[PDB]
Amino acid sequence: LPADKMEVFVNGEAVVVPKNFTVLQACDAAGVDVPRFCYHQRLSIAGNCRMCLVEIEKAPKPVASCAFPAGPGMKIKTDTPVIKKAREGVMEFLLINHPLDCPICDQGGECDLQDQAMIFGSDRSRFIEYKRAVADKNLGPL
Amino acid sequence: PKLVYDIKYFARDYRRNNSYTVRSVDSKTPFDYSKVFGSAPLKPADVKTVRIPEVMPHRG
Amino acid sequence: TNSTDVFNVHHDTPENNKDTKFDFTEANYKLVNKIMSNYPSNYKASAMIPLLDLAQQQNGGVVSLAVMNRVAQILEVPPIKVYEVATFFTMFNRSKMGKYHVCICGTTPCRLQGAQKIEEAITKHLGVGIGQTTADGTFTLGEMECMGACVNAPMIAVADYRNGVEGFSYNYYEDLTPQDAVNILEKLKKGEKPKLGSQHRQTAEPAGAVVGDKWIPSSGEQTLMGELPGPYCRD
Amino acid sequence: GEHALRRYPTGEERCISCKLCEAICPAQAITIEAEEREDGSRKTTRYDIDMTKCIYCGFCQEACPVDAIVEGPNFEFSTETREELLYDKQKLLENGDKWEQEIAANLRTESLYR
Amino acid sequence: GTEKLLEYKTYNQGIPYFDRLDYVSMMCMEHSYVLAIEQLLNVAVPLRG
Amino acid sequence: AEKNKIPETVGGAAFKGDLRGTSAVGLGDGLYSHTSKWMQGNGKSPMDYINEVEPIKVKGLVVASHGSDDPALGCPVEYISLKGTSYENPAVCKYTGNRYYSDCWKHG
Amino acid sequence: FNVPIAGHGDCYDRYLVRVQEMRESLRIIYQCLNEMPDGLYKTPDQKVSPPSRGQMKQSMESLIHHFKLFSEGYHVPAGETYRAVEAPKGEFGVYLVSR
Amino acid sequence: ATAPQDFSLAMKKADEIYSGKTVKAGDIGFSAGVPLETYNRKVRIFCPAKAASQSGLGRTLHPSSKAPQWKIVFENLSKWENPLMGWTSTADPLENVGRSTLLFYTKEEAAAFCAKHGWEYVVDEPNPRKHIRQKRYLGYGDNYSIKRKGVPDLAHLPSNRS
Amino acid sequence: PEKTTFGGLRDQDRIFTNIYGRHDPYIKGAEARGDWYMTKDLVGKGRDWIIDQIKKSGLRGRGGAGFASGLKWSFMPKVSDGRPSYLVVNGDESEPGTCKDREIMRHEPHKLVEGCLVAGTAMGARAGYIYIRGEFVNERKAVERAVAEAYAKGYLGKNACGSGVDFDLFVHYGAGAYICGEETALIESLEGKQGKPRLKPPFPAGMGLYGCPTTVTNVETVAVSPTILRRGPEWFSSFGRKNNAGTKLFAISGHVNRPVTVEEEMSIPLRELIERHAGGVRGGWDNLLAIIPGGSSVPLLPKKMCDDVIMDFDALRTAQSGLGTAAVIVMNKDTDVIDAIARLSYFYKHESCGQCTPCREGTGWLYDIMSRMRKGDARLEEIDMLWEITKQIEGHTICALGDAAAWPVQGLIRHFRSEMEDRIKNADQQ
Ligand SMILES: Cc1cc2nc3c(=O)[nH]c(=O)nc-3n(C[C@H](O)[C@H](O)[C@H](O)COP(=O)(O)O)c2cc1C
Ligand code: SF4
Ligand code: SF4
Ligand code: SF4
Ligand code: SF4
Ligand code: FES
Ligand code: FES
Ligand SMILES: [Zn+2]
Repeated sequence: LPADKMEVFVNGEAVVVPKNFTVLQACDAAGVDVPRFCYHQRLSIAGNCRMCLVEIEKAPKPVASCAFPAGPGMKIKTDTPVIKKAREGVMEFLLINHPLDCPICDQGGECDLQDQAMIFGSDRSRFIEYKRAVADKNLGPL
Repeated sequence: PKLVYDIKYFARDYRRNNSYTVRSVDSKTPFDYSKVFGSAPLKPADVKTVRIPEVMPHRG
Repeated sequence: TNSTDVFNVHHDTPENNKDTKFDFTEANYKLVNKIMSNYPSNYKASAMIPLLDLAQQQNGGVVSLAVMNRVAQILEVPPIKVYEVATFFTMFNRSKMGKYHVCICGTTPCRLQGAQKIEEAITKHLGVGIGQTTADGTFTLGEMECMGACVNAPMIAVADYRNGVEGFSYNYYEDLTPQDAVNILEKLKKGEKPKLGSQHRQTAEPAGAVVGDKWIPSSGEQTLMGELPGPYCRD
Repeated sequence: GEHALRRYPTGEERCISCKLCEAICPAQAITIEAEEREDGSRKTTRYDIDMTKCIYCGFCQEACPVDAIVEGPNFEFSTETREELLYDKQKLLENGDKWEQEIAANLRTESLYR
Repeated sequence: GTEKLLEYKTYNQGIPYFDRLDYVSMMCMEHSYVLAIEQLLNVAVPLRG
Repeated sequence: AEKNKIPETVGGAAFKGDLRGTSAVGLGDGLYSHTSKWMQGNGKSPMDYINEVEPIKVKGLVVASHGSDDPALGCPVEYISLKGTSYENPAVCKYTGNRYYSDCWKHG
Repeated sequence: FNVPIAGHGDCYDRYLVRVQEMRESLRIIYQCLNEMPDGLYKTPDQKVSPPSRGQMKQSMESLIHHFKLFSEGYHVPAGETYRAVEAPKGEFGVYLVSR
Repeated sequence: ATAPQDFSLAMKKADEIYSGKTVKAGDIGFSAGVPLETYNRKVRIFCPAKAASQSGLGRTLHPSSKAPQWKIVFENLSKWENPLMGWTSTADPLENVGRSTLLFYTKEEAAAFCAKHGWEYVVDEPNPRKHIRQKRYLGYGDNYSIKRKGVPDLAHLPSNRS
Repeated sequence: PEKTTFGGLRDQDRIFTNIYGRHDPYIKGAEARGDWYMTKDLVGKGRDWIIDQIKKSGLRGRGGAGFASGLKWSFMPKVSDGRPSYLVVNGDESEPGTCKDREIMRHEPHKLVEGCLVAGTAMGARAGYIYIRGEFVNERKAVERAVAEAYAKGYLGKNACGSGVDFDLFVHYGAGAYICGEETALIESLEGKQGKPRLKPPFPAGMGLYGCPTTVTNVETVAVSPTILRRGPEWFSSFGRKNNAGTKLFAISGHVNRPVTVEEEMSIPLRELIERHAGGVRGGWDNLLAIIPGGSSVPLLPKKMCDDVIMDFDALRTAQSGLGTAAVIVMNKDTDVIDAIARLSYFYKHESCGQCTPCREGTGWLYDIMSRMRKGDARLEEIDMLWEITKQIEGHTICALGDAAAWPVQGLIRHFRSEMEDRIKNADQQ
């Protein structure tokens, strides 16, 4: 822990990170991969998708890793069953209004949504209502 | 089917929840032959048998 | 039964399109300067909502594309920000609006005391329906959420978009039975100004309640009757 | 049996060029390449099946989400040269047209089970 | 070259290989393959199947 | 002419002046149309079939499209926005090509 | 069912064994027919088995599972196994190694 | 990065217990029995970079990744179109072997394999990926900092105005 | 104030005195009622003294949180690091059951301004903004006139009220959004962007309006603070129970003989409040299906609980509800609870800003399911699914509007599951 570097615990393993990292940054340093949709390294942090939720012993409710600053001696749990359930619920909310356009989508083999549905989601749905519909508009030749 | 309105894969996920533990065995510690042959029958009456498993595991 | 705006994108119309030009009048521009003075110079975008309200009042109740572009130019911001804010909030109307905008609250506390029947009487007498302007153009009907008038639950709110910034009023009419609502709207058609606030009582005193089509006057225990305590200091 | 591409009752091909049938093909008998059509639809500019490489497993009929590709009830399709056994989109569409009613009846019956 | 061909196919794509290994008894041949995949996958078969 | 024209979309399920996604198939042979690449005859194309079918009026701002009449014997369920749609400019089902339009947004 | 056994080992003994094996298989078939249960024929898990067609056509998660099972396939956990079955010709086994 | 704690444990343990006998470079290639002109082909040892479409880190060299990620790939050769059916035809025997099956955990392992068979190789290290946010948007708080337009000027205050 | 029994507040103990607008609400009447009395002295006594007196009074925060006002005010920075401090008064009163703040704004404008001065001095805030609902045009005009009058007599500005303190007050108004009542979303709206809440791990005391330390407090807390400093913290503490000391403005609405807004000490029995001030429930106390105690966000309570329930924070917490705002809504036996809770679900579907996935999608899902239950279209398992969805939303959202959307539905499931089952079965039966 030389000066700026601190120590954080991710899933019970010691990781030395600078003070300016967030929870997601330390989790990446620990080799743990958190599900993300809106967080991007080179873009401003948003925190809207709420798919990165992890558990901090200090915090009562799950926090978003991308926007949560890491602290000295913080213990981070990314595999607790509550986090698994929260991941599945967020995935359900993401998919309830999604169009059934996988065969006609050009993201078919490269979709984050599908892959994280398979890995961090349930295999079945309970939604029977009408989905939302949007009308597309031209953004240019490309 | 009780899975229609109750969706939880992490509770029903057996594929990714298997693990391997580690032990070390040494020749110095003697083997327990009491376990192997103490439970072995000495007379026809004491013979105990393991029945064939009727069905393979199913979720129900 | 959707309200005035069904589109979250710009719908080209002969009234509303790119060539249309909107600018603040000189007196309205003085009001613009006074509005801006309240917020720091560097953070000038803080005035977007008051300026959009002022432009709406001037333009007769419609926030057009020219209005948004003019406000964006004055605030030195990308137009998409003004588009986003004009689309987010409810009071901003981006479609043509009538002389009067009559709004009926349909939230729970109003629905218990009879907001449904109020709306039914209003839509019968006016004859158009929620989200639809009168064929004359005198009233545009709308449903809004809680208006802060729950004790006087059966209530409507009307906006005067005729005169402009000088003569715009957003008034509340409360404790109203369907016949009272019809009477208020007829008075509005004539141009006569109805009783501000609740009809049967002054404000949220313990004076009675609206049950069905009638006001049941019950007066029991009152609290602030008497002489008010006045100045006091601890020693 | 013999493969056949199908059309909607309007006459528009059911194929949407998802290319799943080519990914699931155990024998790699299907080659597909597509484009955007002028109207704007996702349609194939090429759909050829090698019937000398097909194993008639029926996996492609299983993977198709729109019932575009089906294995028809025809087993009389021997040829005198191997080139005639390299089918293409036009030939498969013609085979679908020829056997449309039988395929539709078989699919209606099969839908109950799966 | 069946064994090497299996290595280039997915698990479900390689089932038809076992049917053609023995043309007299197809079901028994594919059965062992599906049982091994089930053991590794920890998948439980319903009683009707 | 077609050899130096920019590939464009008519705009039934697209916009009138967009680029068309194109592969290089038929570029050597000299074919520049979608149907020419795969059909060598002079018969009626499936696009000609789908154009002949007329747009259908519906009530509401969203229509559920299953492609066929029976949900499990056609395209996946799709919800299409009917806002800003008319007979001349109808909404399109991407799987089937059926055209829909509604007057409800105009408060009717 | 009962195992058929002979002792000589000659060609005739194996022929007799095979005939009796046919009879034992008939007995097993009759038991299967009478005791055939009702319910699912494939595993309920849709991360290893394809969804039904109406289900893929009505649910987003089922379309995703169908697409990823008919393009990529399921991922089998790292391990090795040898599973053998009593084939008619003898013991047929597969030694499968997964990474 | 912690541990897989699965069959890979015994896999690595079998690796560290056992070892291979040293031979001169290229000698095994003769034992292989393949055409000797195969080893005239040149080898590139590289790790694929992340696809820009996806944000997963599995394919990259990351502590999350526990799979072999270093490929031996051979140079691309001539490809043509079938005159009858327009299929892509080739004469390269080694077209897909390296991409499909030649996967190694470490660059030295692939280099050892190439030197053992006699393939000349060039190792290309992946461009380093460092997950460092810029100072302007180092954290969520920085989004709503005074950095956007400076500290608010208070010359608009009525007391300061008058 | 007696520990055994609470209720029957006297006129001498009421802070809000022209709440009913029988007198001049402007400066002439305000001075005669005790407003702006000795503000020079209270402000000159220093920020520390005000903070300790507020802490001793036990004043918890009106507006829903219930968080202690003194501790929140003490979180403000003491010394400037180059960044000014701001006071923002949350006069946005969007809440389906609450009408209480509007009377204060329209009939006691000067108490709010004096409270803003006192609290800004307590937190060392140079400038203050009074956020008002855009719909409250006339109330805003009243508040603006009060501000102008206070400026005219020197109560505000440099050397405000004669003490060596400087405070400038502005009145800002929104364009209509329930979310803009949230602390961060209000700050974003006043900055000039969409009123979308900011993730809390950065806290408003650290970085707020224009990136500077800010505190958002309700009109009622700001208004009650000056008289607390005048009358005395002990007087404020006497009325309520332990940890719950002060008087609070109760707005009784719904099926009551007289709907009233009234001031009462906390820890009054709900039955006592409804029967004495509201005139009793329409058709008698016997005619009660349910009562929503704290506005629409909090779960409803059935009649049985309403018998012994006491109008307090912690007790309503024990009764699996809350006193967010003293907005008590009464429903008759005639009322269809399913339809009212469905209307609240529609409210929350309309008021979600859409920023985070769980609120934006699950609130519309909840509205759809509640709409189907209002007709009996759903199955019996749909209720359990509804509980599961409410659990999915709670805790996984940026702000508390997801929680406020989940709670009424959970209360309906918890206390009135029998009626939903009845409606579902009968529709199938008939
Ligand atoms: C969705 C939502 C809406 C809110 N609306 C209001 C409101 O209209 N008025 C209010 O005073 N507080 C409202 N709040 C509570 C805010 O946190 C408020 O600014 C704060 O609690 C005031 O703190 P106080 O209790 O110390 O006065 C709302 C909170 C949320 C999550
Ligand atoms: S491929 Fe991905 S983005 Fe496209 S429709 Fe399927 S899930 Fe949605
Ligand atoms: S039946 Fe099987 S081998 Fe033949 S084309 Fe279809 S998927 Fe390919
Ligand atoms: S035939 Fe079916 S599976 Fe094959 S590309 Fe067409 S739609 Fe896809
Ligand atoms: S909970 Fe709802 S209102 Fe709050 S930030 Fe999320 S989407 Fe917006
Ligand atoms: S990655 Fe979306 S909330 Fe953090
Ligand atoms: S619910 Fe209508 S004004 Fe409050
Ligand atoms: Zn369709």
